[PDB]
Amino acid sequence: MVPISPIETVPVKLKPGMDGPKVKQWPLTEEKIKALVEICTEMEKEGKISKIGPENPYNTPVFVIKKKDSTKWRKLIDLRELNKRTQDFWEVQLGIPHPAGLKKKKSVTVLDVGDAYYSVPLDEDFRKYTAFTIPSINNETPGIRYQYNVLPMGWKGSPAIFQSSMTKILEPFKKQNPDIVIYQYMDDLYVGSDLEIGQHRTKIEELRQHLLRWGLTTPDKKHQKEPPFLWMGYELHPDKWTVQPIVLPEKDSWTVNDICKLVGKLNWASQIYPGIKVRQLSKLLRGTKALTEVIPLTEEAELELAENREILKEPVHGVYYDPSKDLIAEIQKQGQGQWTYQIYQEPFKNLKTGKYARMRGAHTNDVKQLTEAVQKITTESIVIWGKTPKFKLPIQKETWETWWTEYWQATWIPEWEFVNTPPLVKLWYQLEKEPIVGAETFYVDGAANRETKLGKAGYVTNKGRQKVVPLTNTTNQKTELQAIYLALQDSGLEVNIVTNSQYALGIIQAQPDKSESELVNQIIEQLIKKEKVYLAWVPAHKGIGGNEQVDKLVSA
Amino acid sequence: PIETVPVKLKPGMDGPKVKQWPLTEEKIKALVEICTEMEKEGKISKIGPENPYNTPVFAIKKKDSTKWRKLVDFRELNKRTQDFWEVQLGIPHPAGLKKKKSVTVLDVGDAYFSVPLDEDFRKYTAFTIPSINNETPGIRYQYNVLPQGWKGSPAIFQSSMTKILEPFKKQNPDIVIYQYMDDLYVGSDLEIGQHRTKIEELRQHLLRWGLTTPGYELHPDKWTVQPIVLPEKDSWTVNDIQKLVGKLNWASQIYPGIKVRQLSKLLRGTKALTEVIPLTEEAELELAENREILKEPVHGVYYDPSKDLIAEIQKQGQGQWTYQIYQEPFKNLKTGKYARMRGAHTNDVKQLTEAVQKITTESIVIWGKTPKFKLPIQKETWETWWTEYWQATWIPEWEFVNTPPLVKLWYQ
DNA sequence: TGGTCGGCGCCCGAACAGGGACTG
DNA sequence: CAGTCCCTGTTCGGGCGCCG
Ligand SMILES: Nc1ncnc2c1ncn2[C@H]1C[C@H](O)[C@@H](COP(=O)(O)OP(=O)(O)OP(=O)(O)O)O1
Ligand SMILES: OC[C@H]1O[C@@](CO)(O[C@H]2O[C@H](CO)[C@@H](O)[C@H](O)[C@H]2O)[C@@H](O)[C@@H]1O
Ligand SMILES: [Mg+2]
Ligand SMILES: [Mg+2]
Repeated sequence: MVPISPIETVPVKLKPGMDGPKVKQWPLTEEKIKALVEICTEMEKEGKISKIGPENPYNTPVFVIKKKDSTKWRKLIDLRELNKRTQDFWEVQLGIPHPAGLKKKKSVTVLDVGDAYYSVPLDEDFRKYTAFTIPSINNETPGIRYQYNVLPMGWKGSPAIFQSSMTKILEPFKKQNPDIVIYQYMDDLYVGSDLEIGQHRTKIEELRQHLLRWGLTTPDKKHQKEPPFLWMGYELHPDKWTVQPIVLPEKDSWTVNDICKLVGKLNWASQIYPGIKVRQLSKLLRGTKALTEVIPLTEEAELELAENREILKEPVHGVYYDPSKDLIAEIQKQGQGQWTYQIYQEPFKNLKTGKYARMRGAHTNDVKQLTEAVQKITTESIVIWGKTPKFKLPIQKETWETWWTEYWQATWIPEWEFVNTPPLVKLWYQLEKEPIVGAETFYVDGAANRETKLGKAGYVTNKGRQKVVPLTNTTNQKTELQAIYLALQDSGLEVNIVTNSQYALGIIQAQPDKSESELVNQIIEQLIKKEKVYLAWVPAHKGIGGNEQVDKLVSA
Repeated sequence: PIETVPVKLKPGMDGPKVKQWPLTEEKIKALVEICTEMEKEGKISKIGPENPYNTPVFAIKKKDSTKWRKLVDFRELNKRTQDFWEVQLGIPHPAGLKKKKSVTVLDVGDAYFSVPLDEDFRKYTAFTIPSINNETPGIRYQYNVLPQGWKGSPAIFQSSMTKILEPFKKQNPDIVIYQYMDDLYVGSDLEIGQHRTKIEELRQHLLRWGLTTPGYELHPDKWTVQPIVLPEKDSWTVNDIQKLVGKLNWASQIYPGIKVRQLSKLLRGTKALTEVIPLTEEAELELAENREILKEPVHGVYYDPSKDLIAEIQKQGQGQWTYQIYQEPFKNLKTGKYARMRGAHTNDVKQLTEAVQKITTESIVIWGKTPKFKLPIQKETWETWWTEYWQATWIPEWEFVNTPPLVKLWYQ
């Protein structure tokens, strides 16, 4: 037994009928070469790595990057070709812990495992496929060939195997210490108890002994006895938390890659900083070719970016979760399909914030978008806290009742109350349920020629009013909308409209207040100005009434 | 030390890989307790990430139960085992079960835990349990026995089952018994009290085999259909006739004998919608003949065992829902309406959920299949809430539709 | 130098599904 | 009765942010 075995390994087959990686090493600069040789030789003394005779016919590239905020270097074996041929795993990391989830604890310890990937044995049979060739200062000296005896960084099975192995080791300690909270994320462990600080450290060291038994070492250097703790990119204080400071690039001239970094930072910021808006900054990224290309900022993306920076000026913080008190989510409409929300328990003390900006559909209204935001908040809350917050919504109780009872789709919002913070969400117009007595009846139709893209839109009415309009570069659908727009333009404040267009009737019955199509927006504009609109549908080509007559006019 | 029937997936088909969805704290606590006991009893055991298959899990409370029931969404696995439980070990369907005055449903799922499961197959029953706020990574398990909600469980256990049954079948040769997944449907024509009593007898028979039985009572003869109906009006406006012609024209895709000619004649002009239009005798007779045809059945509508059932649901408002079950378009095997279900006038999703359950139950009783639902809801709205209202041990297949109603043909 | 892995989030655009209406 | 074209909506993989 030349190399010792420490903890339960995980069987790892190759994908069937496939063989180990072969690919030649990188032209590594000699400066990088120095760092690897010292560490790799050290591994062999521990037993992390073993030398192999050329009987091992596998070569896979290798490279190194400096550890951020450290002088140390990180040793990464590229395994893109080995991943491709290695069996698939099921990832056990189902998400990221959020500090707003955490309950208040009297004593908190954060400890980091050292060489965590290297402390977990790789599968014995699978070890052969690791093989890589070391480099020398010159090309004369060959360099030794090495096979990992433990998990190597850059494999695709490394995270899941480590997380599953780590959980198995922790589980006996957790069962003996039911009242300790251990947040396990990769090798970072967050330990919290209501034990007094002296007793808590006893458990912390006692836990350290337990991890030592399996070869997991927690250095003092990464030990965090004293607040504020640094954990998952947050700063943790006894009663509050915040994101570690975010630096926003100052560039005077913005490329495409610039805006991406900017945007992605602002999304990270919006989890605590209320009211972050990325709409206009993202408008700059639509339909662009080169990540390197330079792009100028519109006066919209500039104003946006201005108030976004000013929100960051003042420090903000979130609080922790009190299972005894209710969860409350409040939502505000920010305009142009932008919504922000705050989740809290004590008024003005936020657990976290967030935004819902997603534009869903070619035609929509605010009530649908509010419903989408409520669902996004509900699922996010269930992940973090396992329950649905009570909702405070800027929509009248009667507005919501009118929408959901009348809509043809099942729709629902969980327990909620009205908050009178403007801008309120409302339905801009309502279609009549029954035909309007004494209102002019417009029979509308339009047709268009598939080849020429030419068409007509027109109407006929019971009073004898008539119109036909020629149109160029159109479609049958567009002319059916146009006919309705014409009837709305040319009618009084109350009007009955009869169409045979299912397309148009479907758009308009869903009461949209915004549309991608300018023509629909204009139809909306008119619907809002009317006092009463009745839309009715008849089947085309059935010899019905006005519909037959207007059909002849537009067909011509 | 019982023989394990070997099982295989349909050829060319890999195992299920379906992400676990977020669970409420209440559900996770129930699952952790349920799985801890099942691990102790050897029904399930923990597994590593090397297994690449996962199936979603969650917990439900059956109607009035108050006691959590573990539930696995095996739809993906069942689709990849499909040939097995149809082409080989399946169960025949008692055409007479729908005719019985009373039918009770029992959860026999526990029995499946007795039998063990093919060692090669257990890799495919893997399920991950999530943690609140991702405190822990996912705790993965797999099944060592026959899992509840898998479609192989009632087939592998059918040999064991019928033996446990046959004594009670022989004491009551008139009682029809049907098995669909975790459920036993027990249909008698007896009076209420005698029926309930015979159910206790079949309970004890399950008890002396070591099976525990924690029931749903149906009345399939009460079940009726929802005919397409035409309004009765003292006077008809132009709009009313336009609505009627549109409904009749659509209906003619189902009943080819519908005629609109004489009713169309009433709308020859370009007329105001509210103008009252007297009916002619010819239209009155055409309308009369039409109402009669709609009372009749569609010609050549018969169930086909090979073809899938499809269920369509429409939200009619005011707590009313309409549904059609069919296999071919416009050849409807049943059409119905539901009213005043749980959640009426406050929760559409709870009501749609209840509707899906009731419709699936009828399909199980009538045809021994579950339909694929065309659900009038937005995918994200359904997925967010449906598990909250689910009280059944099976889960049908569904898809999401967005079609607004140009004609209220089914309700009126 | 340029280069690895898993997770989650956002916003994008392209590729694909499918339902009506109309063309022969 | 196919086969298109519109039009819509979904999915999926790309980039970035963040965590090991
Ligand atoms: N950039 C990366 N690429 C691949 N794997 C990584 C990367 N960063 C971190 N990991 C993995 C491998 C590590 O073993 C594990 C923990 O990260 P980390 O704590 O920073 O290093 P480490 O635990 O090995 O050394 P140390 O304990 O001294 O900080 O997560
Ligand atoms: O509701 C859509 C959701 O279905 C998933 C998640 O459970 O798939 C399950 O439900 C489908 C529709 O009935 C089945 O076809 C599928 O086999 C089953 O696993 C999702 O991946 C999908 O988004
Ligand atoms: Mg570490
Ligand atoms: Mg037309």
